[PDB]
Amino acid sequence: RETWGKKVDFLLSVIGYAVDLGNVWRFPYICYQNGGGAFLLPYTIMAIFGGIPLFYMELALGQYHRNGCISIWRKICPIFKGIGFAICVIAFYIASYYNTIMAWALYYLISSFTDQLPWTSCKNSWNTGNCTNYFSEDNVTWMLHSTSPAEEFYTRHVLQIHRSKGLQDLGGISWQLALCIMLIFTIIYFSIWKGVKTSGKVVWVTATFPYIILSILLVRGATLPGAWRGVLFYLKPNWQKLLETGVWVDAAAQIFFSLGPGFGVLLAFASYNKFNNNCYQDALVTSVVNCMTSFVSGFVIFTVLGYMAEMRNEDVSEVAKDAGPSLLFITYAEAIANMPASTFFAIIFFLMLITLGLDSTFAGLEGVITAVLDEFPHFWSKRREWLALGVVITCFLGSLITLTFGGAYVVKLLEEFATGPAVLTVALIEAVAVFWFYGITQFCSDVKEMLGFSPGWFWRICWVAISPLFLVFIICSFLMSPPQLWLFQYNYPQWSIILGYCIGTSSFICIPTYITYRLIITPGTLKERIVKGITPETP
Amino acid sequence: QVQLQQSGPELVKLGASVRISCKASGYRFSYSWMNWVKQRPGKGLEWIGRIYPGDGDTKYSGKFKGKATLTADKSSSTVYMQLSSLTSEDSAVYFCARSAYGSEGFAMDYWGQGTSVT
Amino acid sequence: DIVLTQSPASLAVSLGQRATISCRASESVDNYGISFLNWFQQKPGQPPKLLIYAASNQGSGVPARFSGSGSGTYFSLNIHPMEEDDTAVYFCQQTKGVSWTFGGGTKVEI
Ligand SMILES: CC(C)CCC[C@@H](C)[C@H]1CC[C@H]2[C@@H]3CC=C4C[C@@H](OC(=O)CCC(=O)O)CC[C@]4(C)[C@H]3CC[C@]12C
Ligand SMILES: CC(C)CCC[C@@H](C)[C@H]1CC[C@H]2[C@@H]3CC=C4C[C@@H](OC(=O)CCC(=O)O)CC[C@]4(C)[C@H]3CC[C@]12C
Ligand SMILES: CCCCCCCCCCCCO[C@@H]1O[C@H](CO)[C@@H](O[C@H]2O[C@H](CO)[C@@H](O)[C@H](O)[C@H]2O)[C@H](O)[C@H]1O
Ligand SMILES: *[C@@H]1O[C@H](CO)[C@@H](O[C@@H]2O[C@H](CO)[C@@H](O)[C@H](O)[C@H]2NC(C)=O)[C@H](O)[C@H]1NC(C)=O
Ligand SMILES: COC(=O)[C@H]1[C@@H](OC(=O)c2ccccc2)C[C@@H]2CC[C@H]1N2C
Ligand SMILES: [Cl-]
Ligand code: NA
Ligand code: NA
Repeated sequence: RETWGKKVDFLLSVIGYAVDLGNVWRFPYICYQNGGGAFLLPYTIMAIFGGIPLFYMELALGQYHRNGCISIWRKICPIFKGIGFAICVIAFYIASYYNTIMAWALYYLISSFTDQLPWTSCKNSWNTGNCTNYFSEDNVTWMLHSTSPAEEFYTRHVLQIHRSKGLQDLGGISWQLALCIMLIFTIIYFSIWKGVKTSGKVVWVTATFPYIILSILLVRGATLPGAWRGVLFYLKPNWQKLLETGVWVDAAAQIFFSLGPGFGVLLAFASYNKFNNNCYQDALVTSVVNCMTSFVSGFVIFTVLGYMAEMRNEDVSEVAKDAGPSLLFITYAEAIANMPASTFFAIIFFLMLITLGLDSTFAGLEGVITAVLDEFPHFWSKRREWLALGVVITCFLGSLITLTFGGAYVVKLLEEFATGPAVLTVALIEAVAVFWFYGITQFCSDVKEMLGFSPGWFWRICWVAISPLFLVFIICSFLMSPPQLWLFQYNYPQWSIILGYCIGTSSFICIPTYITYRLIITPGTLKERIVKGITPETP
Repeated sequence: QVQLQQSGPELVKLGASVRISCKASGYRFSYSWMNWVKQRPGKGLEWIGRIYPGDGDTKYSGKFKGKATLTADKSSSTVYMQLSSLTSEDSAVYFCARSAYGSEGFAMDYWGQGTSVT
Repeated sequence: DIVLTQSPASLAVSLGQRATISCRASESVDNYGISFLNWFQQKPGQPPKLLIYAASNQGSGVPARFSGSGSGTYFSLNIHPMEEDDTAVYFCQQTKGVSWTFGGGTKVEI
C-alpha cells in the first residue's frame, strides 16, 4: 500500500478535481436563468444541506478501507458491487466528450498563436456570409439572421459543423483535432504513468496556474468600460423567482455537479490518504475553495458579458443567444478579439481551459484505474502501465466518434445523460446503501476511530433525513422534465432523445444486473438470499 | 443589384505611374474582397492581387510586391490601384472585380469594364 | 502559388457536340468541403463572366448548359448543347488562401 506522500498533494489534487471546465459556464447560466442575483442563498442552503455531507462521507469511506470504487462496496455491502462498473462507464462516457472539448481548446490555442487573431475579422475562407454582428457599430444595422465572425470561425473551421447535417450525416474526421487529442491523451498518460506521485507532481503545476490566470482575467475585466453593468447584473437579486422549487432543484443539481459525489474519484483519492488524516478540515476547505472559485468564475464571466453588451450598445444577456461549450468559444473569442491585448489573453485563457480540463481528466482516469486495479490485488507487478494504456485506448475509441466533423452534436448529447441523472442516481444508491445497510452508527464509530471524536448530531440527522430526500427530489424533477436540445440552427430529433435515454440507462442498469447476479449466485432460501449480500464479508 | 464602375483608358510614358479606381455600390462594400486581373492583348488573364476594404490587407501573387500597390477608401466606397515603373511590356487592359462569399469559393462574379493602359 | 494547366489549348467543337474542358492543378483545393476553383468565359473585346462557383454550382445569369463538376485536383466543365455564341475562351482559376493563379485558356472555334 502506498500513501499520498505529502498532505498538500491530496488537497491540491482534489481541489483540481473539484474545479471543472463545465464549472465556468454552467454555473453562471444556471444562476442567471434561475434566481438571478439572489441565487446565492438557495445555492448556499442546498450546498450546506446536501453537498458537503456527501463529500465528507465519500472522503471518510475512501480513507477508512483504503480501497478503490468496487472493493469498498464488497467491504461494506457486497449486494451493491455494480456501482464500480457504473462509475467506470460514466467516467468513460464523460471522458469521450471531455477529450473532444480538450482537442477543441487545444486547436483554438494553436490557432491563437499568431499576431492577428484569425476570428477578429470575417475575411477568411471559413467565414462566408453574415458579418453584421460586430463591435462598435458606428452606423445602425440589424438583420434577423446575422452571424458573428467568431461563430463562423468556431462552427466552420474548428468544428467544421457545416459539413454535417446533424447526427445522421456523421462523416469525416478532422486531422488537426485528431493530432490535438492525441497529444492531450499522451500528456495525460505521461501525467499518470507511474502513479499518484507523478499525478501530484503535475497537479502542483497545473492546479496553480488556473488561479493566477483567473486573477489576471478578473483584474483585466474590472478595468474595462461597462464592467459595472455586468457586476450589477450578476448581483441583482430577484426574490420573485425564488417562490418555486425549480430554482432550489437547479441550485442543488449545480452544487452536486460541482462538488461531484459518487463519481468514483473521492474514494480513490482518499484511499491513498493516511489513516490518521483529518478529513473534516480537508472537506470543509475543499468545499469553500470550490465555492469561491465558482463565484469568481461567475463574476469574471458576467463582467466580460457586461463589457461586451456595453460595447454592442445593448442590454446584457442578448449577446448570449447560445448556452453551453460554445458560449466561451463565441463570447470570449469576440471579447479577446476586441481586447487591446488579443494574443496574450487568448493564449492565457486557452491554457486555463486546458488545465481545468486536464485536472479533471487526471482525477477521473486515476479513479478509474484505482477502481479497476483494486478488484484484482494480484496485479501489482507491472500491470499499472498496461491498465493505463488500456483505459487511454478505450477513451480514445469512445471519443473517436465525437472527433468527427459533426462531433459537437454527440458531445452536447453526452454532456447533457453522461453527466446528469445517471450520476445523481449512483450517488443516491451509494448514500442509501451506506446509511441503511452498513449502518449510520457503524459509520459514525468508524469515523470517530479514524479521527478521535464522534461526528456531531447535525451530520448524523442530515445523512438520513435530507441528503437522500434531496437526491430523490432531484431525480424526480429531472425525470419529469424531458430535455429539448438545441445546437446551432438544429433541433434534435425524437430518436436522439431515445438514444440519450438508453445510453444514460446503460450506466445505471449495472446495479440491478449485479443485484440479480448476486441473487442467482448466492445459495440459500428466498429470505436468506438477501441476508448474505447485506452483511459485509469477513476479512 | 451590384454595379462596378471603372475609369477610362490612360497613356503611360516610360517609367511613369498610373492610378486606377473602381467604384462599388449596391452591396456591402466593406465585406467583399476587391481583386484586379491583367489581360494581355490576345493572351490569357493574369491575377495581380486583392485587397479587403474592411481590413486593408493586400495580397500579391507574382513579383508585383513592389510594382503594384493596392489602396482602399471606405469613405467613397471605392478601391484604388497604383502601379510603378510601367513599361511597354505591360501594355494591357486591367480589370476590376469583387470577390463573392466564402461559401461560393470566392467567386469573381461581378466585373468592371477594363482600362486600356499603354 | 499553385500552377494550373488547361488542356486542350484549342478546341474545335461544332453544334450538337459536347464540349468538355478540364484543367488539373498541382495541390488539392478542398479544405472545408468547398472546391476553391471557378470557371470563367470571355468574348473578344469583352469582360470575362463567371460561369460556375465552387466548381459545382451554377451562377446567377449563367445558362444551365454550362454544367460543371469535379473535386480534389481534377475538374471538368461540359457544355451540352452549345450555340454559335459559345465560341469564347474559358478560364479556370484557383482561389486559395495564399495566392491566386490563372490558367492558359482554351480557344473555342465555332
Ligand atoms: C481569487 C482568485 C481569482 C485567485 C485566488 C487564488 C487561490 C484560490 C489559490 C491560489 C494558491 C492556492 C493555495 C496553494 C497552497 C495550499 C496549501 C494548503 O495547505 C494545507 O492545508 C496542507 C499543507 C501542508 O500539509 O503543510 C491549503 C490550500 C492552499 C492554501 C491553496 C488554496 C487555494 C489557493 C490559495
Ligand atoms: C461571501 C459569500 C457571498 C460567498 C458565498 C459562499 C458562502 C456563502 C458558502 C460557500 C461555502 C459555505 C461554507 C461551507 C463550510 C461550512 C462549515 C461550517 O462549520 C461548522 O461549524 C458546521 C458543522 C458543525 O458544527 O457540525 C460553518 C459554515 C460553513 C463555513 C459554510 C458557510 C457558508 C459558505 C461559506
Ligand atoms: C432512475 C434510473 C434512471 C436511468 C436513466 C434515466 C435517464 C433518463 C434520460 C435522461 C433524463 C433527462 O436528463 C436530464 O434532463 C434534465 C432535465 O430533465 C437536464 O437538466 C437541464 O435542465 C434543468 C432544468 O429542468 C437544469 O436544472 C439543468 O441544469 C439542465 O441540465 C439534464 O441536463 C439531463 O441530464
Ligand atoms: C446569413 O444567414 C442566413 C441564415 O443563417 C442565410 O440564409 C440561408 O441561406 C441559404 C443559402 O443562401 C439558404 O439555403 C437558406 O434557405 C437561407 N435561410 C433562410 C431562412 O432563408 C444567409 O444566406 C446568410 N447570408 C449570407 C450567406 O450571405
Ligand atoms: C462532467 O463531469 C465532470 O467533469 C466531473 C469531474 O470529472 C470526472 O469525474 C471525470 C471523469 C472521467 C474523465 C474526466 C473527468 C470533475 C468535476 C467534479 C465532478 C464533475 N466536475 C464538476
Ligand atoms: Cl458551483
Ligand atoms: Na466544482
Ligand atoms: Na480541473
